[PDB]
Amino acid sequence: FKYTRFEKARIIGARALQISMGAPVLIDVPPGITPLEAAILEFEKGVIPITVIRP
Amino acid sequence: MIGRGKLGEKYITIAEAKELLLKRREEEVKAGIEEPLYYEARLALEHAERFAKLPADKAKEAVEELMNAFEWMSDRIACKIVDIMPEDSMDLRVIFAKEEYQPTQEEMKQILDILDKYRE
Amino acid sequence: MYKIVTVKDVVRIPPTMFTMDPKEAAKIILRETYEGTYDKDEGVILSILEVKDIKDGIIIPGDGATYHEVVFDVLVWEPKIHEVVEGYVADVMPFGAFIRIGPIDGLVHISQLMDDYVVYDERNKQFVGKEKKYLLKIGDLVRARIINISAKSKVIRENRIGLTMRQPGLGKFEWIEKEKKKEKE
Amino acid sequence: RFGEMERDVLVGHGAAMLLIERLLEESDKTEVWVCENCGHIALEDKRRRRVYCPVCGEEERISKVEMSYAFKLLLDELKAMVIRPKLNLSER
Amino acid sequence: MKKVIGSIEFGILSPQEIRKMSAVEVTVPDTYDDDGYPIEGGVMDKRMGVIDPGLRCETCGGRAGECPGHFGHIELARPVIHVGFAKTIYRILESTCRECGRIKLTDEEIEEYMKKIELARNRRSEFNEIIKEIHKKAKERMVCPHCGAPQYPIKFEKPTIYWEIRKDEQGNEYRHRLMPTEVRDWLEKIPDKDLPLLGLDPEKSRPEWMVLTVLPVPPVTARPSITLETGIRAEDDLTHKLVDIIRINNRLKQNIEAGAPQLIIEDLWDLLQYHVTTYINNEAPGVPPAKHKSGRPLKTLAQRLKGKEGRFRGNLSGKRVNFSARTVISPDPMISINEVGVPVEVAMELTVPEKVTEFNIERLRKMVLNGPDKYPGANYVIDPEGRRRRIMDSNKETLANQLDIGWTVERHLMDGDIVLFNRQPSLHRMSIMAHRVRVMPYRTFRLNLAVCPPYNADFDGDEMNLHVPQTEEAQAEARILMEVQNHIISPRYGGPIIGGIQDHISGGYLLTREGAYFTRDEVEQMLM
Amino acid sequence: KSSVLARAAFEITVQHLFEAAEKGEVDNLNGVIENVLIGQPVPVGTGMVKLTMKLPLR
Ligand SMILES: [Mg+2]
Ligand SMILES: [Zn+2]
Ligand SMILES: [Zn+2]
Ligand SMILES: [Zn+2]
Repeated sequence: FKYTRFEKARIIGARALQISMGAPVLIDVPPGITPLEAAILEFEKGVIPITVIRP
Repeated sequence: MIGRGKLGEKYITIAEAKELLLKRREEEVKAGIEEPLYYEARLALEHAERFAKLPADKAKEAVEELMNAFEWMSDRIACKIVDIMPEDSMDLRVIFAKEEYQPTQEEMKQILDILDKYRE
Repeated sequence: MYKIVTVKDVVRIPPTMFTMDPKEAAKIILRETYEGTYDKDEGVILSILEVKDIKDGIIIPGDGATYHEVVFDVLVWEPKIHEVVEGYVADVMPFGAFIRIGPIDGLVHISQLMDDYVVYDERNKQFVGKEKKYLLKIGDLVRARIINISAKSKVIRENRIGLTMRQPGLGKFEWIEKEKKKEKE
Repeated sequence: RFGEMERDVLVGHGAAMLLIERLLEESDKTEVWVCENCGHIALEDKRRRRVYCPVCGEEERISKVEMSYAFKLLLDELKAMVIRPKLNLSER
Repeated sequence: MKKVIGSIEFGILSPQEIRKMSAVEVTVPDTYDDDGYPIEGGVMDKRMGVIDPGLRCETCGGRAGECPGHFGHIELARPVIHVGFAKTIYRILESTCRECGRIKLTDEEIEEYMKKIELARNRRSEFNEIIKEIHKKAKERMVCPHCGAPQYPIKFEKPTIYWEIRKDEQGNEYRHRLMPTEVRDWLEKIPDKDLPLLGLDPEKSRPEWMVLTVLPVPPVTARPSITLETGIRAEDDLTHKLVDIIRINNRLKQNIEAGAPQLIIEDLWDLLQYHVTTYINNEAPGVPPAKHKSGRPLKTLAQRLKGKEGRFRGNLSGKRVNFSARTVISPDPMISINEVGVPVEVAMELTVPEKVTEFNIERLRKMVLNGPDKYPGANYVIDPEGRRRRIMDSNKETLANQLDIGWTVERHLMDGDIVLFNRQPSLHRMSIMAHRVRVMPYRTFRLNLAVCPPYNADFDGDEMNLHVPQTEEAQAEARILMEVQNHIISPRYGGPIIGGIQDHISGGYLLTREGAYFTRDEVEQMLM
Repeated sequence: KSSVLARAAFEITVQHLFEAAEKGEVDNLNGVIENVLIGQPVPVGTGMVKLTMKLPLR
């Protein structure tokens, strides 16, 4: 299994939206960063709750 | 219509509802909210308490025995029987008045018998 | 009249409640959404009891929350036409009396109180009969039979239920005895 | 400023939500209740705060679909003439 | 709770659907009335929806601007032929028996044509060719294979007049006009199994419904009164046509119920047919265009759709999108290839909305304290409820102490934000890419020189546009899918498209040229 | 083009709509122009994927 770049983009978008809305961050982040790089770091660490469903 | 679709239903008596509302209010008071139930729930619980009846377990036993010993009556008439709790033949007439079916005297004799089997 | 119904539905869980277990979160959402209202086809919604099954959420683009399909059961009070019900009188007007049948109070129109001329005496908050001076005061336990149900709004208090008493074999707990008193023979 | 070549480029990149954000934007899209049984626009009455399809039954699992205002008027024009635009909502 | 339209299947409405779908039966040709109030039973009823201010809709109970409108129906006295389906009706009549109504074709031919149609379903052109072939074969026939009854030739006169050339007892050919009721009676008897060969679907388009018995009325929002500069409620052409339709329908009905002669009934029937045809299409062939009150052709339903600027062909367009800027570009190689220099003035206008959370509260607090004048500042703050306020200087000191989780701040652009970059004409995919902002003085979009080839740009007055995505999903898409790094290899030929151009080659040759040596100072300086 | 909406913003007449309605043509919204006009994500790239999540989170 390998994430296509479209799947990765959608996962990052959804995670960033959830973080902005008020969801807790699963990892510690440096202060003064926007939700987007927070989600990017979350993905880079490999800690992602969202999963994709393929036909 | 409640929800997006109903999958099933079952009729209950006054006693199980008393129990469920009691659990609700106890959970609420353990949750820090002093108000036990809202306005309509309070009215329903108060009416149930004022018209209390056999505890939940014996009520369930009574209705299940009613289904065992009396078939064409559904659970709704069973819970009506155990809620109004007829102590006489006339009570069973007035309960079974507008219903399409009418029982023969022996039938309500045995339903009264089951009632005494639980009438403490 | 009381019943338990199992219903499948879709519940939106905001991201603020992600840290808690889904069952109680959906339970709280359903509590806030459904309790305190009347259903045109299922009666009065009493309270959510238990959530049976929950599915995995689906994420809508442009929305941060997740939507799950859940199966749950709820307590309802659903009355029907031509259904006798036990209740105690709570309030009286010049035109009849409320009868507390549970979550809502039924009303009996003054002309359909009983099979005789009836006058209203608000001083004692009761009506007066003639053949045995029947008294319809507050707290009296009646064997009232429902004949009309007017489902107009999902608000519980707005809907009206017309229930009569004049039909044969019906009476209040005091006159139920008096009904049998003339039946003693 | 924008146009058709830019739309083609954005499609070619595979970005779709970017296309929605840059083009549709806001205050020109609306919410429309759709019946899942027949395929007609359901009606919501705020007095009754209920949704009913006045074609094939009231509570026919009515769902909510967002669409642009121009498309809504186009559907109204199509329905004004005999053509009936049934909508089949896709499961998420 | 939000679903997506997966498909749209088109069909022909049935009279029952139009009846139950509609709410109010329009019967009286009533205008906006002197006090500008909707007259009961008028074209603009309150059940149709309200566009006038200060009143409630009858059906949904919505104020103007929130009521989507609702449909109404008109009960026609006599059947009327739809203009669009006239040719289809004429083709169908030539293919079905006058008595039985079935398709005049042998069973084996039916089987063969059904197989061919099943094979060529998807191909629209081949489907039309098969339909035309079957129509020709059936029309050429004279004796019904099922009944054996003669089928008098049917002649079509534009726009909606059908003649049956019958032979009298003397053999003379006389034209018998087919009234719409006759056409409906002919069409009803056609069985479902014959529809696929005839070119029809017996679940969404039945031939009887082509002839109109109930005419739906568009809601008031669909036919709004735009009013005039004088205050006169300039009506809609559709409204005037509906008024005329209602008048003629009532007149025809009252003369029908009065035992009027056949000639006047026919006259009113033809007037109704002409009015209906011109209401559906004011430019239909063989139809005199109805004139407005000013003497100009009225814009009708057909004209409202087949317009280049209408719903079709008009919604797709290029207009001034929000959050964009355009200025000349100047070169600089001191920034990374995936960066762009943005002037301060542009950065102080193209704000981006950011929701305040726990890990960025202090930064947004400082930004909102800066105000809309210092560069690291904000222009608008949105409370959790939804109201928007301008920071300005009066309440600059507040709106920061009362700023907590759940608010939204429209801060200025800062370093690291993602931004699209475009150059017109946009030929290939690489003409739009995502860059990282780096705010610098002056007023030019600084661009690295290695990125010139994909953009095909030269610094001789060329201008570029940048767009700032607002939502988080768009920002993530731009950052992951559209960054300059991922587009080094060109999709066209599979080689690089980003690289050195003019100095990056000549200077490289000078550096690596045979016999070229450098001193320690130069080595250290160039490496640093 | 099968999509009657896509063909619609390419023509000068409206007879194509009547032909499609007569044939009972179904528009699958599988293209680009029709989805853009409606206001829905184009079914290419990121418009193709679907996402699910297990709610209990650390
Ligand atoms: Mg140049
Ligand atoms: Zn429907
Ligand atoms: Zn309305
Ligand atoms: Zn025939």
